[PDB]
Order: sequence, then structure tokens, then C-alpha cells
Amino acid sequence: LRQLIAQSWHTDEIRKLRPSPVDEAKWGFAVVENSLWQGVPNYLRELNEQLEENLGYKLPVEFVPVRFTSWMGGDRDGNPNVTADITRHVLLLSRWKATDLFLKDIQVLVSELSMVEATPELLALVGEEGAAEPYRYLMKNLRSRLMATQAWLEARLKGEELPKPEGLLTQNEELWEPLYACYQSLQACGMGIIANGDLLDTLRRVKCFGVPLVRIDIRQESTRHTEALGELTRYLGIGDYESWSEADKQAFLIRELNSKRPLLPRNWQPSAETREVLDTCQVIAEAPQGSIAAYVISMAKTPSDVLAVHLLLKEAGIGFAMPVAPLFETLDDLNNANDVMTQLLNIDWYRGL
Amino acid sequence: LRQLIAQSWHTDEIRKLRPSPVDEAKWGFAVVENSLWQGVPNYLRELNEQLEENLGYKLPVEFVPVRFTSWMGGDRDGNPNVTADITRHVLLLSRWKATDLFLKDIQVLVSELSMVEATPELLALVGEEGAAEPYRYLMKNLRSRLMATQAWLEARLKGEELPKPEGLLTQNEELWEPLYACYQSLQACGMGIIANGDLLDTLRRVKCFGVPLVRIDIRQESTRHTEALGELTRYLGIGDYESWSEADKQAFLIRELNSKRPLLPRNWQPSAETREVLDTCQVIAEAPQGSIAAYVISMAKTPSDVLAVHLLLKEAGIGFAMPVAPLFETLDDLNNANDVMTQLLNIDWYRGL
Amino acid sequence: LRQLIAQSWHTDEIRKLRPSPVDEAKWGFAVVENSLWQGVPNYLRELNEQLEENLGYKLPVEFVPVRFTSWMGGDRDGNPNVTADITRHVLLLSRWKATDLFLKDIQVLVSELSMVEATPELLALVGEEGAAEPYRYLMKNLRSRLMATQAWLEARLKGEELPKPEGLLTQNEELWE
Repeated sequence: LRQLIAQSWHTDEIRKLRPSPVDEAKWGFAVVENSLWQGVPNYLRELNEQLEENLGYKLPVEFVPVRFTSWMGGDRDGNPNVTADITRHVLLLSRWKATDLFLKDIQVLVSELSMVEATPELLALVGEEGAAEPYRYLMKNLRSRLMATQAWLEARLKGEELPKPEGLLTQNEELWEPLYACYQSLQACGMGIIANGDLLDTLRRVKCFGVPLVRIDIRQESTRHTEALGELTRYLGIGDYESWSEADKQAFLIRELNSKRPLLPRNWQPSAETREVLDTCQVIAEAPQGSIAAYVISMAKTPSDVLAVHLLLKEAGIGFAMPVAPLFETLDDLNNANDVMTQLLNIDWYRGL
Repeated sequence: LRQLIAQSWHTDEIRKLRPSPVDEAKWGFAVVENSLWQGVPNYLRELNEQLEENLGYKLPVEFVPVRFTSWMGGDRDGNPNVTADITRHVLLLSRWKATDLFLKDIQVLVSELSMVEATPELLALVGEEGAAEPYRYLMKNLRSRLMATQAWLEARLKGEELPKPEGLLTQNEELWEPLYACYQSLQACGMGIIANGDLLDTLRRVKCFGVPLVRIDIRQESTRHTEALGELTRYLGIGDYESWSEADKQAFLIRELNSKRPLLPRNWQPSAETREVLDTCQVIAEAPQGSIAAYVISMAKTPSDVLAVHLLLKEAGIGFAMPVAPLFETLDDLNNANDVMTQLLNIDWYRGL
Repeated sequence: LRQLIAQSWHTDEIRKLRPSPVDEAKWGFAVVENSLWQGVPNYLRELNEQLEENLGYKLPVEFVPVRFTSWMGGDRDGNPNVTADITRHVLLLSRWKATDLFLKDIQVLVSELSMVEATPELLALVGEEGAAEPYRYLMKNLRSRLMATQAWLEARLKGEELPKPEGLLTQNEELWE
């Protein structure tokens, strides 16, 4: 205790310079490893004991109701320093860190799963080679696969581009799958107590944190999307989006949202600001699905504000449906909020997207 | 002589299978190294001796009127096997081979240019470090630079992608420049006879063959460009280009040629054929300027045939003006040829391009 | 001719410092590649034509009566500068150079020996894999083996110690065979 207190009196650190989005993103990893990593599964164990005791049933293993997300390196609202480059970086770092923590979990499992009794199905999944140490086989495979993607990300973090390894991890299913295979045979074969221990903790961290460790949220003001699209439209000679009435903008946006011909000029020369808007949707599009939780529009005032980001994301080439969220943060915006959403819900195109 | 004849009687080789564009491209490199390499400069020496003797003047060193080009791996007219991939490859191989032959030239120069007397200008160009062996300095630099790009291309040829070296050679000026520097000081400093020997031979091979060794020509039928563009237009819901009258197609082509908004769908799914047409313009665009001599349109029948390839090249993102050539190869096309070109020359847009 | 003479008038080199045993050893490699390399075999061809013409028989292929040796980097008599280190080096360099010249010979052979007819014994020696291009097989093998030892010696010359490759060449029998 004395040692620890002396530490803090003498271990003085004072930032001399403004922290950076990466620094802030790093503090969030500190919170994840020093507390959330143990905390979520314990929360899930207690919660589960209580359901059975009081209600008579336990949630199924596949149901993990908690998820942690971060805005660190995702929120650019009013922050010049959070550029598309930094987001790209932070996106990368999270994956590096999930590999770090996932490795510790798997080491433990590689040594503790010395069981040799497996189900037809599980033996099938390995069949020979590792059929004399089945659960250890699957954990050994994943360790390598994790070690591979780890190695890849430290290169990328360094600025080195190099083809990605055979077993690069991008999705939680790639982690979940094998882990769940062990659980099932362990349960099936009478090793329930081993299944429900460290593996269960890892199964739940997979869905709670997974591959990205902590999904990020992107957030930019509505105003900046308008400027990007105005600049685009004047360059194309189509007109000036930031002057059109709101009925016109929706018209323009629904037209283009349904259009099969592209709009974003192949090799263009926009202003810094606009490029940032364009680059960030490119990072979104580029990132593995499930890395980004949502696109938040601070200062959302009209139906065109939401349709705008959908247009940009489409131009950035995005394969999945990205949840966009208006952020009403004024008395009148709050007051108009329900009107803004019923109009949005009335557009059939929006409704189905 | 007996040895050599026996060789051919017994050294029997018979292709068992159809040669490939690369094979044919290789035979062309054999012709270049076994005969053109010595032949062009000798031709240029004789030609120059004759001008001075009979007319009283010699052409200037910078004027090399001969250039060799190949269609091998460039001509796809009627040849399925000459795909955009093969062209990309052959394009690469030529550069590998020019590095091979250029290295032999430079070795000779690195050892023979032991002169130490240089001009202010030439010493300036090195200044210290290699200022005690100036011409040897510049040749030593180029040797490395050639050896660097050589190394790079053998990787690419192998299918390995890796950032390109500091001094990668892409243009003839990169070779010409230093070589010409030596010539000037050698002349200036009284070493005329050394200048006009092996260096002069290398100077002329630079412009005659240069970096690409032998520029290629691309050639596809007009008919295939029509199909690519028809397919595109029906996908976009604009109509069907291969049904429109010729006045309409020109209208469509001049419209799009002036358009700042792109046309080629970001991530599209065309037919094999169309993709080949699209991929090849991508190779053209991707290749260093001066690798491709011209785009030949076999079966050119109307003004829209030429405007078509310009449209496609624009969609493929091309920074320079690529010479397109109609190939009239029928009695009626021949007969209509002058009509076809006066209409083309009457379009102001075409005239200025 | 004019070019060549001008070369020598203007290509002036004058050692400023005493040459070293390696330099002298290098001049000897220049003599070997610019003249002995072609010279010995021509001498052996002429000599052989003459035996058959005048005496009626030719020496057997295995009999090569000439051998060249050097004292460069071997003679320390009165020469401090020719230390055990230099000899070690020169010993190494010679092997590097024999690999250089032997490679040129083998390239030629790898391309010119396109024959497919071989003896039981020769096919046996390859048996399958390269049994559809037999002489080319054996030359291809040796090229690699030479390229391997070449690579090894340039490392050693550089001062790098690293285990020696599978097919390192050390004896003439390895080439002869």
C-alpha cells in the first residue's frame, strides 16, 4: 500500500501537449482490459444464476445482450484532428488489441482442454491428425489464425502494405464457430463444468467485444454533408444543392439513390473539408462489416439530412445497410423531430432500406 | 560449321501446342537483341556519315528518326487468347528485357568512362563524392537504378505486389538525361571520339527502344466496342446504343465525352467480352505513358467508331491523348474513308483532342 | 580502331598505391578468362587432330595434360602483405570466379542439349521427371548447384558465415561426372 501510494506521488506524468484521438482511443482499451474483460462475463454469470433461481430458466449460450462501442476516433463533430486517416488507424489498432486479449484467452484454453472424448460431429470437424487431442486441436488452429492476423495488423499499423494471410480474422463468426464446437461436445460428453467455465467466458467476450474489440461510431455534422454535396453538384454543373428548397433536395437525393450510374467523379479535386467527408465514407466502406456501429448526424434538421449520408455512403460503395441516426439537439429540432421522421417513413424507398 | 549444322539436324524442337502471345512476344525480343540492337545505331552512323559527305552536315545527336513497335500481345483482333492480363504481362516483360539489354550497355560505360576532366556543369551535377570519377559516377548511379527496376519487375512478373523502389525507371528521359550529360562534357572537354562511340550507340538506343524496349499497339474490332457500350447503356436504363442511328450515337458520345460525371458503374457485372474491352482500356490507362503507341480500330466504318474508343479510354481514366486509328479494310470502307474523316474533322471537339 | 586507340590515350589509370595480392590475383583471372579459357581447349583440339593425322590415334577424352597454377596470393616469400587471411580470401575468390566462368559454359549447354535419345545408363541416371529432356536435365541440375555455391562464396567473400548449401561444389569430380 505504501509502495503504491509512493508510486503516485513520485510517478508524475502531465501531458505537455493535447492528447490525440489515438491516445483517447488507447485509454478506452485500458478500460476494456482492466475491467470490462472480466466484468461482462461475471455480469452474465450472475444474471444467469438469478434467472434460474427466481424464474426457473437460463438464457441460451448464444444470447449475449451486452455490446461495447466507442466514439473515440469515430467522432469528428467539431474535431478537425479526427481525420479519415486517424479513424482508419484506430480501426486497425482495435483489431490489433482484440488479438492481444484473445490470445491470452486461447493460451489458457490450449493448455486446459486436454479432454479426448468428443462427439461424432466434433471428431468429424478435425478427423485424424488432431483426433487424439481434439479440443486442443481446434484451439491450436485458432491461436495460429489469431497470431497470423496479429502479425498482419502490426505491419499495417507500421505503414507497410502486404497481402493478407490465409487465415486473417475479420468476423466474430470466425472466432465463435470453433469455440462453440468445443462447448457442444464438452456438454454432450459430460464435461459441462469445463464447458461453462473459461470457454463460456470467451464465448461471451466474442459476441460482446469480438474481432473489432469495440465497434466505433462515426459522427459528423449535417452541415458538412450539405457542403460536400453542394460542391459536388456545382462541379458537375447540375446546380447548387445548398440553395435548393428541401423538396428539391429530397427529389435530387431520391433520384440519385435509385441511380445505377455513379456520381462521384473518378479523379476529382475538392476542398480539404469535402475530401475529408468523402474519405471517411471510404474508410467506412473499406472496413470489415461490423467494425462500425452507426453513422450519427449531429445537427439533423430535415429529412434531407438523413438521405444525404445515405447518398454519400452509396457513392463510397457500401455493401451493407448502415444505420444512420439523426441527432436532434435543439428545442426546435426536438420539437420537429417527429415531423422529420414521419416524412422519412412516408418515403417508400427509405422505409425498405 | 559442321558443329553448327549438326546442331540443327539433331537439335529438333517442334511446338506440340499453340504458342501463346507471350511466346510470340518473346520471339520479338530475340529479333531485337540479335539484330536491331546493333543494326539501328549502325544504320544511324552510316546515314550520318553520308549526310556530311554528300550534303555537308550531320543530324544533331538528339534526333533519332527510327522507332520499333510491336503488335505482339497488343493485337486482340480475332484473338481470344490476347486478354488484358496477357497484355499487362507482356508490357511488364518488355521493361524487364530493356533493363537486361540496358545493363549490358551501362556495364561497358561504367568501366570505359575513366575520364576525370569534366565541365563546370557536369561537375556541378555530381559535386563532390563522385567528383574524382565523374562520368563513372553517373553511370554507376544509372546501373543501380536499372538494377532496382529490374528487381522490381521480376517480382511483378512473378505475381508479387510490393511497393516500387526509389529510382524506378518509367520514362526514356530518366535514361537519356544522364547519358546526354556525359556526351556533352566529353565533347566539351576534347573527348569527342569517346563520346561518339559506345555512348552515342546507347543514346540512340534510348530513343529508338527505350524503357519499354518496344512500344506495343492495341487493336480490337469496332464491333466489340459497340457491344461494350450497348451493354453499358442498357444497364444504365439510358437506351440501347447498338440500335441508335449514327447521328444519335455521335450525340451520345459527344455528350458523354464532355461530361464531368462518370458513366462506368463503380462495381458492375458485365459479360466476359465487355469486361475484356473494359479491362484492356484499364491496362492502357495503368501503363506508363509511352508504352503504348496507338489504339487501332480494325473494321472502322463510321465516325462513331473512333469516338467510341475515346469515350471508353476516358472512362478508363487516361491522362494523355492516345492516338486512335480507324482501320478501313474493305472496298466500301476504303471508299467511305474520306467521308468518315471529314465528318470527324468537322466536329470541333474531335479536332482539338 | 580509332575509337580503341582514343580509349587508351584518354582512359588513363595509374595506381597511386601499391597493388595488393588480391589485385595481382585478379589480373591472373583476367589472363584466364581472356585467353586461357579459349586457348587450352583449342590447343587440345589441334594437338589431337595432329596425333590422329600423323600417328593414327587420338588421346582419350579423360586425358587433359595441361593444368594452370598461380603463386598470386600463395607466395609469401619476403612478402609481409601475403598473410594467411589474404590467401584464405584469394582461395575463395578463385572458386567464385570458376563459378562465374562455369556458369557461362553451362548456360550454352542447357539450351543446346535438346537431344532426347539417351542410353539405358543415362536415362537410369535421371529416370522419370527429366526423362523427356535428359541431357538438359543434368545440365539444369549442375546450373543450380553452381548457382548455389556461387551464392555461398559471395557471402563468405563478404565476411558472412552461414551453413553451406546442399549441393556445394568442392571437387572437380562433382563437375566432371
